[PDB]
Amino acid sequence: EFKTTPVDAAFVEKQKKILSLFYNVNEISYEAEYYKVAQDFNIEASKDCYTNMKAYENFMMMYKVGFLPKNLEFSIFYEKMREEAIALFKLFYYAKDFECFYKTACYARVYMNQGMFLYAYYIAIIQRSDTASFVLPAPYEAYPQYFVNMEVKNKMDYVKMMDGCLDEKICYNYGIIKENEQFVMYANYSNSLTYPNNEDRIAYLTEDVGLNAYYYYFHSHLPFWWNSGKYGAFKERRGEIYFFFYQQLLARYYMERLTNGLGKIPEFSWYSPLRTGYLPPFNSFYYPFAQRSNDYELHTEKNYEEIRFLDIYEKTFFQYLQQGHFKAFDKKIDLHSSKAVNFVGNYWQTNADLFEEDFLQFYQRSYEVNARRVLGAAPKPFNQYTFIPSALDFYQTSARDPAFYQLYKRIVQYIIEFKQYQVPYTQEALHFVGLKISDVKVDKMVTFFDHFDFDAFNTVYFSKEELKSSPHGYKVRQPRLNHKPFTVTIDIKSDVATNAVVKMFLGPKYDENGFPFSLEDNWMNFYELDWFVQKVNPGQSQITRSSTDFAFFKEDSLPMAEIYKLLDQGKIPTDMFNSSDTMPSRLMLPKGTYDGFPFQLFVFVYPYEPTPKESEPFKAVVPDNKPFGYPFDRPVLPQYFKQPNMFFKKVLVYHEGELFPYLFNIPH
Amino acid sequence: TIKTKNVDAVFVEKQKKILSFFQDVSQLNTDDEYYKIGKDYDIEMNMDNYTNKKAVEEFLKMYRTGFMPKNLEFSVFYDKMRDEAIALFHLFYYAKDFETFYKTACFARVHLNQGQFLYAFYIAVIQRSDCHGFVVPAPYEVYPKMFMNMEVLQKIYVTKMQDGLINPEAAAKYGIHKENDYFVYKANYSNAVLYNNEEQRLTYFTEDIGMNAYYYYFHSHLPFWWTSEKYGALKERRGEVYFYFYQQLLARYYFERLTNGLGKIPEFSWYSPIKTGYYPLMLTKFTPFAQRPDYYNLHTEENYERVRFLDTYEKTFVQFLQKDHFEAFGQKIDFHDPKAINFVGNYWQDNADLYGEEVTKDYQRSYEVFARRVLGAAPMPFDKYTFMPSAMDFYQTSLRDPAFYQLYNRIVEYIVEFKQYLKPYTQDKLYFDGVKITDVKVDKLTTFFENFEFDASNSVYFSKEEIKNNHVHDVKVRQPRLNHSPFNVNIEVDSNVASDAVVKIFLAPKYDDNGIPLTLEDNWMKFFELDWFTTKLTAGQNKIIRNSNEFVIFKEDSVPMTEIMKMLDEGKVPFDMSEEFCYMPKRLMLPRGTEGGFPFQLFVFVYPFDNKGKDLAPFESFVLDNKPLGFPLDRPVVDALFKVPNMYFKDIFIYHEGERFPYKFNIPS
Ligand SMILES: *[C@@H]1O[C@H](CO)[C@@H](O[C@@H]2O[C@H](CO)[C@@H](O[C@@H]3O[C@H](CO)[C@@H](O)[C@H](O[C@H]4O[C@H](CO)[C@@H](O)[C@H](O)[C@@H]4O[C@@H]4O[C@H](CO)[C@@H](O)[C@H](O)[C@@H]4O)[C@@H]3O)[C@H](O)[C@H]2NC(C)=O)[C@H](O)[C@H]1NC(C)=O
Ligand SMILES: *[C@@H]1O[C@H](CO)[C@@H](O[C@@H]2O[C@H](CO)[C@@H](O[C@@H]3O[C@H](CO[C@H]4O[C@H](CO)[C@@H](O)[C@H](O)[C@@H]4O)[C@@H](O)[C@H](O[C@@H]4O[C@H](CO)[C@@H](O)[C@H](O)[C@@H]4O)[C@@H]3O)[C@H](O)[C@H]2NC(C)=O)[C@H](O)[C@H]1NC(C)=O
Repeated sequence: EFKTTPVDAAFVEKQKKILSLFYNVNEISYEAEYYKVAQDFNIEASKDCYTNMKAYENFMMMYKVGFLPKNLEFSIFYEKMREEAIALFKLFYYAKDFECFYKTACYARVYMNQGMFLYAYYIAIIQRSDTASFVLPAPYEAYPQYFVNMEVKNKMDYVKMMDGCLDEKICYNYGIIKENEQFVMYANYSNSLTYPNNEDRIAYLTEDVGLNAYYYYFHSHLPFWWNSGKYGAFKERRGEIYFFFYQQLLARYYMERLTNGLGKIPEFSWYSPLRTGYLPPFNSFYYPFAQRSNDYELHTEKNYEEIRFLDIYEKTFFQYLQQGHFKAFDKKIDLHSSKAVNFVGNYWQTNADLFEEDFLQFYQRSYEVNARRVLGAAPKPFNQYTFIPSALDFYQTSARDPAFYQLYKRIVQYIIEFKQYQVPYTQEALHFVGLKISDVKVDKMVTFFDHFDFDAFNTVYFSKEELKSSPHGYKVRQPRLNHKPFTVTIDIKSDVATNAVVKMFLGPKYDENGFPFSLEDNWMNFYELDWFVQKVNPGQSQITRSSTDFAFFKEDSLPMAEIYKLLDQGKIPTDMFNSSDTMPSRLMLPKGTYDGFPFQLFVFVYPYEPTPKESEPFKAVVPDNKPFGYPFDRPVLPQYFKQPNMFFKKVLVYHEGELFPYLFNIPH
Repeated sequence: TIKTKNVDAVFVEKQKKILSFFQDVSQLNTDDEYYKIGKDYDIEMNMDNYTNKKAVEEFLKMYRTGFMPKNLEFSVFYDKMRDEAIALFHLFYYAKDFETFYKTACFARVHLNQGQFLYAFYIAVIQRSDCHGFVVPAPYEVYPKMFMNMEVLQKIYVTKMQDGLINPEAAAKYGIHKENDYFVYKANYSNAVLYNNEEQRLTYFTEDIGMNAYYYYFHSHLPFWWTSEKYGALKERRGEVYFYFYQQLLARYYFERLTNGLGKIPEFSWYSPIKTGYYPLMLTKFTPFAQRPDYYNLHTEENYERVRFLDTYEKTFVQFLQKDHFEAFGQKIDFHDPKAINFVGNYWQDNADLYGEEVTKDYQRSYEVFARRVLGAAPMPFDKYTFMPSAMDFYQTSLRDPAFYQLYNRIVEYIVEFKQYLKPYTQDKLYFDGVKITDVKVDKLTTFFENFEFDASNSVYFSKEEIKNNHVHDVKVRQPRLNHSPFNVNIEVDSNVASDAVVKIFLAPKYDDNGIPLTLEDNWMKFFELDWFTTKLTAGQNKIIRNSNEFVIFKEDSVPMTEIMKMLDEGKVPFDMSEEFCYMPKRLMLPRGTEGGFPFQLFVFVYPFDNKGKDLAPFESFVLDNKPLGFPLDRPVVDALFKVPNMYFKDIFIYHEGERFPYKFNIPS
């Protein structure tokens, strides 16, 4: 069903080598290539495999000491682990060419903590300019322990131990099936036993594998601990990107709330109990994931110190706001400019750019890191290498915890407070002389659930014999949200002839009241659907635009088994290649109602100014000097959003078939 | 050196049949005889094979509505689950004879939930009079999931999926060895990986597989939900047993505190947060156990109703105390009567005898059940069959939770309050005419850790082939457990007139935390009973010698069920598994010593064995005396009116040899 890209022979050889490191991630095949290359790899005598000598020797000092042991949980939020992951990434990134890169990777895949390897290896592939174009397995196929609820994981573990189904018919009743000599396990989203509250209404978005992958992808595309100088001109906009990402995400998430009768994201206080608990079905074969009960007191003895830190980190920000202008971190900052937006984002992410340095240093403490440690509820790590995990310890599980949206809602609000310093758009900056939208029409917008498979073979262990054949075929089936394709047609009257930018946004039409939202208090609640350039004709014309073409949404990842078959034909999937860090299509729309749920479609047309000729860290970076989210990057005066080149359309989002996903997983 | 006992081929056959139910407990060998029987067994048709018409019909009405399904976790603390468990218990218990019992169990094994089955089966075997003398294996061999952390379990799982080791020497680094055709896994206590409060000092005790198995035996010998009518004499003494069991357990535990420098069991309030959390490292095939963080507020919205219940339950008692004499539960109770201890204990356990009924009913809300739920910190059950387990939903795991000891300390203390209504014994009742203890001498008391293995095979799933060939016993867990060297006690007594006598041995602390000597007035409930016996006194001077391993209140380790098969081939069964099932393990007799020698005291009481007007032989071969349990420390004492010539307090010191720390035994080199 998917867009393909023709791909030559050199590429296929390289892509295959790359993907082969993601097979049976959790054990070592004594007969696989990677193993022999790892053994043949004298790390000692090959300084000249690397661009950077310092990076080489740095890693060696560390490696003579010792790294995180195999099998333990890896998380980039713990200091010593991060420093080790960064050293290994430096190695991957400074590899002279693809050969040295492969060897290093084989070496690491054999002698190192697998989680740490996967983390570093992912990022390296995305960042190395000679690997820029190659494809990666979806995060749920590489780390399926972070995307599988415990019940399913155990069902698989016991099937492996049994060497298959004793009796097909008991198995069937447990949602276990044979298909083409592969096992398929049906999976429910977790019940009130996992979210002991209203937030369980939404488990089908928060547990969704696309959504969690998406977040993992956004991190790997530009990690907080790294410099953004590789993207040149983009560096001046890093904080802008950080805001936009969370604002969009939270806007999307709030829409799911509204359709499930849920309202505003609750606000919290470090000095008070947090209402909404989280109980994850995940474990690290050592500790189960830390639970957070309902009405959990954040301010208990073990958190006194971290809360102190988080409290000033926030209040320092308030003091910025109060002072208008001030020196911070070298700079003299004036909150009336855009060198400001960037700073503000960088401030809140304590990323490398905030310090003007290449990598985060040992001792520069992160607000997000401690926010997450406090909200995560875990007892304090036992030592350097051993912590008790929580959902907030990983990019791939973060989106599962209600507290995650509460934490980012807090940051995003503080940025909105800053945005009140920004001067609002005027009639002249928004009006498109001689152009008018006369109508917008939209096809029926319909959501629904349907089944989706992935290979979870990575959390299953195989024998020496089986390993010789690199084995898979442990598939998880899950209902996932989705929508039917639709067309937006825009009608435009115009006087003369230029390229135009067409932008589409989705916003709520009413609050939980039933009361119309006014733009003043809604601009933050619009998420972008699309961006494209158009040749405008004199007079009357119609722009037709299908959802399947929307610039900010991707098709589903193919599993490796399918990737391998495409590669066999000279093909790869475009979206996994050209745009992995984009949200999946199926999640484009929030679950509707049979009824039809009322939202609004915002259609913007403005003149196109041919600019930037760049090299993109995200697909959110479109070749335009306008802000991200423009014209909804800042406070609005509602009376300038009546230009003829704007159209707000009421749309209703329908739903079809079963409303509850669990009815998709019932036996006979 | 295992105390043996000889048996006939009729026994061996029944015994092999009983034991068959404990093999591969989570699976069916559709080849085994138990299957053929089980599959086709018609219960309605066999109604005439049961002592109780209506228990069969009650069961069959229950069974047609449907029982708890397979695989889900069973716990007796939930209404619908209990009632199914009891319903099945009755069926087992009223089976005409062994044949009927056996066929019935076959059916239950094939068709019912396995924790439900096992729970009922276990009790049935202890309860059926025609099964007295039979052996059941160790609860840790039956429910190995309950007796081990996630870490070991995952290693075990990993090894089964790979069908062995990819790398012998990497396995060794993980504490995984192959000896013979067995996989041995070393295992640490949870503090080697988790130290979230001071209570983690005691995990060699609270995680001890023996201690936990002990509590499950205690529950199984007399379930709270069942009358004790079957034990005759014990009925008017049930409450006293309940108190005595906890009082003892808590004295023993408190001792482990002192040697680890931790002092008194902390008090709590239903209205305040509780300090010490518990972070279970145990896995349910369906879910993780619930965690209680430190400073958990007991009184949050979800508990408002449960706490109103606990509070009135407590206050009603404070009112009984204030009233002294009153009619409760259709009985006039008087608090100056020592026999009121029956009612007191029954009231706190909310057991069937409190109501004078066969089986407790749903609407008779239990205090312990609701304390366990409140302290368990779980979210509310999803439905009748689906709950989030905590250590306290199971007898096998309760001792792992510091909050367990705080709960029962709480209840014991309230009982101590009532004890204040009892008159302290005078000189006259305690004085042995013409008998005097002149000396007591003890051999060095030393503790040490030594490795212990058990069959963990039930935690693992085998293939159809492996189930056929019966290679189903190959997983052992190696774990250091506390132990002690054998030691003697010499009692030297003078008596002018020959006569029969009881000798009693008690262990106690010597100092509080401030290092002030224990007065008896305050500390009579911190005495732990080591031994009960009788001897013949003669005119003149006698020497009485008693070895620690003749101590009646303790037993040897169970042997693995595999070794029981070896022995049954010779016509033998290990004695301590048969009639000493539910005593504490000997190895845990003494608290872990210190290397300088920790100060305790030994109390030795000698009094006349007059006749045996009334003696316990029903549940416990315990008080062959008209004497209260823990006599003479069963009520408040007066230092001055207490000491007589036939008592001796001796200062004793508890040593430790070898490694102080269990984890030191699991280091690979
Ligand atoms: C129960 O609980 C206790 C306490 O937690 C556990 O005890 C710990 O056991 C550890 C071993 O699993 C032990 O770590 C070793 O310490 C020794 C002595 O210093 C080291 O020699 C070992 O280092 C090797 O492994 C490292 C990573 O795994 C490597 O970084 C390192 O390279 C090294 O390998 C060797 O060194 C050479 C490098 O030049 C290499 O070429 C060569 O081939 C070697 O392989 C471990 O660090 C802990 O110290 C110990 N803790 C304590 C306090 O004693 C126990 O394991 C738990 N038991 C069970 C069964 O779970
Ligand atoms: C994902 O989540 C969904 C929802 O929780 C879950 O669906 C549930 O599945 C169970 C079985 O898997 C299902 O119940 C089975 O239910 C059927 C239907 O029974 C109906 O008719 C009854 C009268 O005849 C009536 O009393 C019921 O209320 C119902 O309308 C029933 O035939 C089965 O009966 C039992 O079989 C078991 C075998 O284990 C025996 O223990 C027992 O003695 C009975 O003979 C059985 O109960 C249930 O209804 C579904 N829940 C809902 C809300 O629809 C999925 O299974 C789960 N899927 C996966 C893959 O995880």
